[PDB]
Amino acid sequence: AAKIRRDDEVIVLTGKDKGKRGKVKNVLSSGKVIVEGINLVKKHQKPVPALNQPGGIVEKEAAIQVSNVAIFNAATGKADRVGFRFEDGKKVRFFKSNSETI
Amino acid sequence: MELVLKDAQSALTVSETTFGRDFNEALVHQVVVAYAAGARQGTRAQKTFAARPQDHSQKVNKKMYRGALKSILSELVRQDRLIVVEKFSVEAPKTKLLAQKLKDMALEDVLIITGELDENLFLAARNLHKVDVRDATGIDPVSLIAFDKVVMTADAVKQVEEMLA
RNA sequence: UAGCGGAGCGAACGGGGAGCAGCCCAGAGCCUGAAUCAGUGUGUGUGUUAGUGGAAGCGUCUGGAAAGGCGCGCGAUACAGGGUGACAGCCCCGUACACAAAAAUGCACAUGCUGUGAGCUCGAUGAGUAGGGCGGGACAUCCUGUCUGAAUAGGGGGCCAUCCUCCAAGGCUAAAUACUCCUGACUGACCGAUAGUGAACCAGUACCGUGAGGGAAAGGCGAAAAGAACCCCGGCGAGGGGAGUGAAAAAGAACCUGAAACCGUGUACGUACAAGCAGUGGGAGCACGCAGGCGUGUGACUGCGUACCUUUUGUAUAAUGGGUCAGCGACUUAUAUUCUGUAGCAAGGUUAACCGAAUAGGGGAGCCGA
Repeated sequence: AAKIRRDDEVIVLTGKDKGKRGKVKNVLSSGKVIVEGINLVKKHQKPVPALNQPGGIVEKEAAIQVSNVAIFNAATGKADRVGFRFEDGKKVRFFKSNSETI
Repeated sequence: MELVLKDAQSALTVSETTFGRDFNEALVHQVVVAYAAGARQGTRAQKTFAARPQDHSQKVNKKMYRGALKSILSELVRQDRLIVVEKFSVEAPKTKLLAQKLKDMALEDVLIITGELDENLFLAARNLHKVDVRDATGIDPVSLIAFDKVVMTADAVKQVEEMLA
């Protein structure tokens, strides 16, 4: 009932990267999702002797609100909304707006 | 006092004391203020004084309440805020049908009162913020003033007069 | 109100409503075990304790970011509400609505079993009791520790009756009613961190007291830690300057906004021969800002000038109070009563409880007036 899973191609609806597409790396329990190549941040990670001897400025991906992304149809080329039906005993996701089963 | 309808363009004569009475601003001000004060829940307290829960309800004499209804109801006729139709109903409880049925009549903010409330009409108007639906028995002075226009069915006006005068 | 008492206390009858239910025993037979009530399964319904589906939006402008503006569409039995980088009916969670339970369990029935007896008939109809005596208690009245003692359809009430009404000396009894530690939902002309619970925060804590007990202060970076890599000064410090992150670092964790008292640095003017509530009227000069004077700041010199508050007849050639700033801090609510204003109806006015999901209407019991 999440409408988004770990492995899914999504398009950012709003934010610094509006319109960009990427693959969801993982979804956080706080209602946010990490998407490859989206919302890059520059963390100044200070070196620690035990691990990561090199320091430097490191670019990492920041979580994005789940409401800021939508499943990318890739057929119409635009964001889409997900509905839930009960198919063959397992309720799966389908694309509203032509109601196609993923 | 006869008003010309819209669809049938016929007339319905009513006592002038109902739809043709003078506007008692002091009386209406009292009754309208009374209704607003009656609805508030005055529950509060502190703990230099401290408040206690209180009842804001006021008494309105049975005859005095009707008198206020006559003045506002009559003012609607003089202000041409009262539209009377013989029939007003929708086939199905769909708000979309109600929207189309209203734009044709050129009504945006309207109070629709009927003699016998229809289930489809009530459900259809529930999601329209600017549209309210009442029954002839359930009319209210505050509602009659708030809405720009007031649609009444032929049955309703007959019932209202006997309930008022 | 009747009454009791001054101050105050305060019925009953009766009427209108809420809710209604009265039963068995005081003993036998017939008849059967038949209604009914309890225990107990068993079926169904209907909840409760998890959940499932759930409609409809794009373009462009500004911007760090669009939900905003503009434009053009759509859903609505769903425009409750919350979240999302600013304010979303159509992004997300929901909502209207429609469904859902292996198991436990509430509540109505249906039915199984158990225990229980209904129907009719006839009788009975509460004894150391009613009452009375004594001694006390409690206020002639009431209570009883003690002793005595009836009639029993006749007995018990209302100088005497009248007349009416009732049946003690056995027990059981639902509904309408009171309250809220606790749980849920909703609501607020309620507060918004000195407020609101003492406690928005690891608060009945820290702390105080032997103890019972008393009892605080303390919320906020940002949309996201992206919480400052690296360099420099320094003590391998503190702290800072760069750099970098970010829309913003004067958002840097001592983190939204950042007032006043209070403390400084800088600039302008005045001030080291001038006496006191420090201002006010006139006013030169200087500095700066604007066709020659005006403006702003300063104020040499000069006229006038017994701080304020409270007490007191009074401000006192008196006494009292205030270190300063900021925040808090006093005619509230209910009931009764009286007057004025105003509005309704009018010799009539108006209902209370309650019914009614219903502010309508009903309700005229009563109240005041004529």
